[PDB]
Amino acid sequence: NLTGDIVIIGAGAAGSLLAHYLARFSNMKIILLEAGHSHFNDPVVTDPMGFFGKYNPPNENISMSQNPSYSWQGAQEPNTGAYGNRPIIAHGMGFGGSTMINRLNLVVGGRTVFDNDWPVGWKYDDVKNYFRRVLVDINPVRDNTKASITSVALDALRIIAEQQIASGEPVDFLLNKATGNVPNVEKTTPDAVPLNLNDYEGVNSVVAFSSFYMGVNQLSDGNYIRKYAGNTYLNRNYVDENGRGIGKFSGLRVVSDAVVDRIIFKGNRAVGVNYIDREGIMHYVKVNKEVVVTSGAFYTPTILQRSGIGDFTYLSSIGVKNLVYNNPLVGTGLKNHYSPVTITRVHGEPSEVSRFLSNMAANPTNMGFKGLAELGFHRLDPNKPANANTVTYRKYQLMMTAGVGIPAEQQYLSGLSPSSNNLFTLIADDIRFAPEGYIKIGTPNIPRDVPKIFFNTFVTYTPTSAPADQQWPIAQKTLAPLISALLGYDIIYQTLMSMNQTARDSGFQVSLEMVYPLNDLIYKLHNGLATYGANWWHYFVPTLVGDDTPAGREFADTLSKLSYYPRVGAHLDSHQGCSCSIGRTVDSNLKVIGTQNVRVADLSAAAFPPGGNTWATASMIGARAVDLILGFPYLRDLPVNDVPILNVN
Amino acid sequence: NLTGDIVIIGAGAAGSLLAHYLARFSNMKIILLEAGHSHFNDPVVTDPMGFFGKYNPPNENISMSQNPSYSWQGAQEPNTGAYGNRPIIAHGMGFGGSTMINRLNLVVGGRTVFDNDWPVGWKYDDVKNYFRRVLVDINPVRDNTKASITSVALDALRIIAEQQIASGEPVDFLLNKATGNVPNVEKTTPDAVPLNLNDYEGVNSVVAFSSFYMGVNQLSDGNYIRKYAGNTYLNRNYVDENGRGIGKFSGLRVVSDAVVDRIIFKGNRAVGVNYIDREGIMHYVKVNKEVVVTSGAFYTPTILQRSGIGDFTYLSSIGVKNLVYNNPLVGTGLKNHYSPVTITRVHGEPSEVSRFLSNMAANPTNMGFKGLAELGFHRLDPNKPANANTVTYRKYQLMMTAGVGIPAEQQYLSGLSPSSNNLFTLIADDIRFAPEGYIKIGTPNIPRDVPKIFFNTFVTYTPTSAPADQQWPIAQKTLAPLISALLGYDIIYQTLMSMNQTARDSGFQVSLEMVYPLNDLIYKLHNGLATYGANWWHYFVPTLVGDDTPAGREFADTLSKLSYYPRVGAHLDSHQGCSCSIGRTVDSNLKVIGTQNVRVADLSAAAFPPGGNTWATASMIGARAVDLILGFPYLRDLPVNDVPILNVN
Ligand SMILES: Cc1cc2nc3c(=O)[nH]c(=O)nc-3n(C[C@H](O)[C@H](O)[C@H](O)COP(=O)(O)OP(=O)(O)OC[C@H]3O[C@@H](n4cnc5c(N)ncnc54)[C@H](O)[C@@H]3O)c2cc1C
Ligand SMILES: Cc1cc2nc3c(=O)[nH]c(=O)nc-3n(C[C@H](O)[C@H](O)[C@H](O)COP(=O)(O)OP(=O)(O)OC[C@H]3O[C@@H](n4cnc5c(N)ncnc54)[C@H](O)[C@@H]3O)c2cc1C
Repeated sequence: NLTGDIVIIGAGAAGSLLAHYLARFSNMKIILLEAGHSHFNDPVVTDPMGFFGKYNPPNENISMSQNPSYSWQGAQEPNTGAYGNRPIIAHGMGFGGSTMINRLNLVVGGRTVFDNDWPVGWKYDDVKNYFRRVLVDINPVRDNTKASITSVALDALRIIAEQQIASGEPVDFLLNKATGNVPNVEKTTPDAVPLNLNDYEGVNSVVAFSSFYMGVNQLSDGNYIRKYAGNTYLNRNYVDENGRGIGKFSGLRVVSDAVVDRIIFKGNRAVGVNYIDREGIMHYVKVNKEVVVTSGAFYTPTILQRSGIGDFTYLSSIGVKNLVYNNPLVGTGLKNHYSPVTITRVHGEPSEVSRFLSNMAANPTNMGFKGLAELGFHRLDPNKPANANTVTYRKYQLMMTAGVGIPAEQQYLSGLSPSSNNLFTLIADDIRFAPEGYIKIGTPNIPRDVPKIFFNTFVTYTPTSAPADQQWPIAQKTLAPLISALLGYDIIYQTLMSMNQTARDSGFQVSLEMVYPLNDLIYKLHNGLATYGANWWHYFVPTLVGDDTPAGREFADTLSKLSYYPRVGAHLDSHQGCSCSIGRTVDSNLKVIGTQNVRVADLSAAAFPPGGNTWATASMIGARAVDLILGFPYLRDLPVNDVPILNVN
Repeated sequence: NLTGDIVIIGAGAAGSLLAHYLARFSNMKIILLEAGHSHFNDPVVTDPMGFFGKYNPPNENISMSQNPSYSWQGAQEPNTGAYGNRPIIAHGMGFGGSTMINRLNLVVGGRTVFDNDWPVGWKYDDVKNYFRRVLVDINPVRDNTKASITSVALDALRIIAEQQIASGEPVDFLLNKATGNVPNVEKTTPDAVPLNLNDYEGVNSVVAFSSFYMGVNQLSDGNYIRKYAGNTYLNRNYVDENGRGIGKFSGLRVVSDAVVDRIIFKGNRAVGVNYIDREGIMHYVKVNKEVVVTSGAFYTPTILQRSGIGDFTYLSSIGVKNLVYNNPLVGTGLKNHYSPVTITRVHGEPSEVSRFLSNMAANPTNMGFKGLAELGFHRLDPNKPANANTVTYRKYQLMMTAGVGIPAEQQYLSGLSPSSNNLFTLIADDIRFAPEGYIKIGTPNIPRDVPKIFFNTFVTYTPTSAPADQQWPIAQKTLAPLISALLGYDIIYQTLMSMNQTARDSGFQVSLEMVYPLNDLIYKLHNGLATYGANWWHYFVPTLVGDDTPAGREFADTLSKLSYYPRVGAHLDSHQGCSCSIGRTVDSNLKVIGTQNVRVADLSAAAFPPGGNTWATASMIGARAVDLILGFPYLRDLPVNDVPILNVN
């Protein structure tokens, strides 16, 4: 059988990177266990456009994140904040985990969230060199096609940014503390310099730009290949077809189609690991030094819980025999991001409209994204952190795509066809998403697609009999996600209306109408914000206001009608994390509290969600785990011209 | 490790009965492997009101079919016929399988379906004695509470059956051949005799009645207990706390929390089974004679496929190492039933509406069902079997319950609140549901909650360039589920229109109006049927009808709008079966075609779905399996006064 010093469970964004550099920088035997196998020869994965269904059979037309051959199908419990819906969120199953199946938008997350929401030792300056390593190993690219709509939008954001600065207000969504009075929006002059949202020093917290950075590389023939954690760190230059490491990496052994069951303990020391191989026969792996769990946000706590680490009372109740350490926090504090969708219609001469919307087609260097920004809090969000006026937090990720991004049922109901040549999509993604959830295993036997995953989003506040003033502080906290989602709509509404101006100024005979959610409803909202000011959101709870005006019943009704849209007209991001966070399940050194030699090194260990997509943070965490395990800053101090060399096969 | 003569996988509706009676009638070593455990001491299962959430924690308020601790979570692939939805369909996990978590409505299925849709040897007279055994072992009870609305609905149906008989027409939904000219509707006079839909000879194919039959028994203290496969056949009188048989049953061995991975073969002969226990350790069980799979419609074909039985090219493509027999049909032909919901509002004085709607509350003896019938084809359904006029087929199971049975998102859009005191639910369940789907494993390693389950329902027909005449027979077959669902609405509409009469005749000063779907639409539908006749469903494809009149575009429009309602205003049943049906994956003696000694004895073997709920048919199959294996009609001939004895613990 196999015996190792370090056993790593899960070859995701964290596991791949962790295994790679541990083998390089030590002479220990590194054993990496993965539930799936490599997909280096699969065009659905290695062609970036595979994400959009280029290679889908027309009879089984499903994305990788809908496909059990490519992923874990994590079906959550009924969402009490979304009509009982049960969304299915995926973890990639294969070399590289979810980076094997994601949309490849690589985003650091910015300085502020690490300086403020992570503990000492995990502040932005403690992690920035590792983020730099994660980026240069991928070496991501920018959009190869400039679209007129991008510049018109950027020019629209600039005008708004100037108004917000000129007004002198303390907090608003285009303000950026590190750039002062100069609107931090990329210019549209002919040879303008790009603004980099991943800038090394974290200056660009709030920033508007023309391009994200995509995880693809160009091959000699001009085609693009997916550049993910899988083929960057486990390609054939480093790991052969039998899974044995090569050369300086020969201590590494990578087991494919190996589904891990439990960590076996002696006292509070892990000494072995279970897994079922591709034939369905169970094997034992002996452990000499450490076990590192990197199985993703949904499934890392399930491994710990199946292993005897969690709420003893609960774990006993479903039949876990061998209990190890009692910590009720295992699996709690699950966070995510959330993207409510908006649709816009372009009016005007068909030829002028076709011109205005040109160059937006998805290709590998943009994956569909034509902008736009990382934005801050709306001035009227009552739930800002205390120091939001002295440091600039990230709140919204503003993305613009072509086409109609609402689900098919919403397309039917709204009358908005994906084949109209005059519609496009704006999304204000909440990346400081208030809701919190938890994960519990339902059975002790085997790893399952579906543990109990509780995650309630846009819940309602039920009024009590107490005086109103005693209720508002509780309601403000409960309604926190509805409030942020609706204000994101107002941000897009503002943007669209300046675009009406900057589009004419750029010579386009067009005008724009927000059509999803209803233009009529959004207008009323915008007006409501100006009429009722800081406390507009009280009308989510109409009975406690006692405004018996025709105008008051009407705004309360508008908020009611609008509360529908973030519930069904949205796409839950697949950015789940924090379910075993630092200070709750593991300590500052990623060691699982209560054990001698178990660590967690994936996104489940994260103290707080990064301000943006989550791939970069995941690989960053595994990267720091490399130096923590070796006891020297090998990875932090590695020069930036030293990268893994890509082998496509 | 263990050794047995017959190894049974899954203690479901079939597994429990098969294990019980095999132990009794033979001296063989019978080993029953079950993934879950007994819930004899869990009030959520053994108290029938637990199904409705009596013991649910208020913060995790979820039914058993939503709970991984009680069930497998079968999330299906996106439904191309329902806006991409992914409903999650459960199999119970524990002693009694799905009978442990279901709504307990015990229905045989009627004679016609077995006489016409099952193979030689499985005709009604071949199976009726086994059905009789299944019923007397449970001994279901009828509703303990007569409600006025039931009698009002029945008297309305009587009037409708009489019009249908009088008209001399060959096929309609209240006609029943075996009872001729006497309307087969239970009488509502004071001391009327009940109609039994499960009558032994199968006379009542189409029949209206006041009560279904529930799987509960009354205890001496007046409380009701759930009477399911688990505690009927595997309670402490028969199997001790260690899973070992008692007395005459000592050959039986029941292993709990045993998740089976594969069946091991030597040649085309099974010699073993592997399983994972609750500690996460794999065991091997030796097989001397036979292996019987009774793991449910979703998971029976997955065990075979993981074992090397199925489409070889595909099983290779996902990494199954050991192939055994090539049968591309394994897992194909999956069927289900489907229940679109209708909501009715009662108008009148609040006190008189309240009286009309009294006594409809769910209690253990009715589980909410207050009627009503098994109905036949609507006369304007073009997809009847050839002999639909010489034998009476079951097509709709018409059920009436209290409250508002549409999903929460639909309650909001329609304004139909579950707390309005004046709404009730009528359901015409398509129990000859046209759609056919299939199951394939996504990975070779382990049993999973979520294999690929493709099941597309209310798909659209896309017109080709061919002449209309060549397309209609295709369009007729494609649109079959939409056609039947809509006609189900009309059946309810007709009933409601007569109930307006019969409510006055019974002294209720109320009026009834169908409000979900919109009354206007159903009205327009009813007129459309009389106007365009047999070829009304052509207007699903308006461009092929070339009717550009206002009356024509309007009817085409009415149908487009109604197609929305069965897709989202409904509940997919958990009556899945036929995925390893007789004549395709197994032969008439339940043996897996291609093996020496493997059988399938659960609902996945079913040739065609029973005309009604599926528990009974499932146990019926397990029952013949007892006789088929032992080679004698032991069970067919056992006297009906010899029943299993109930032990509550
Ligand atoms: C559809 C989709 C779109 C996304 N879009 C983007 C994007 O555009 N940009 C971005 O920055 N991020 C995106 N992500 C998120 C990003 O990819 C993840 O956050 C990142 O992979 C998380 O890193 P991780 O190591 O913690 O998790 P994972 O990458 O998911 O690592 C999990 C690995 O562990 C394995 N594993 C799990 N359980 C077991 C077990 N019991 N035994 C053995 N192995 C196991 C899994 O097979 C998997 O390989 C998206 C993800 C998805 C699924
Ligand atoms: C929510 C719900 C409501 C329903 N309501 C009704 C109703 O009102 N009336 C009605 O007649 N029917 C209803 N049923 C459906 C009916 O109960 C099923 O069709 C019937 O029980 C089928 O039984 P079965 O033998 O085919 O398999 P099942 O009853 O489903 O049992 C299969 C068993 O095999 C086990 N198993 C699966 N895989 C493995 C493995 N790898 N290793 C070990 N064990 C395994 C499962 O745990 C399960 O215990 C309902 C079902 C559900 C879930």
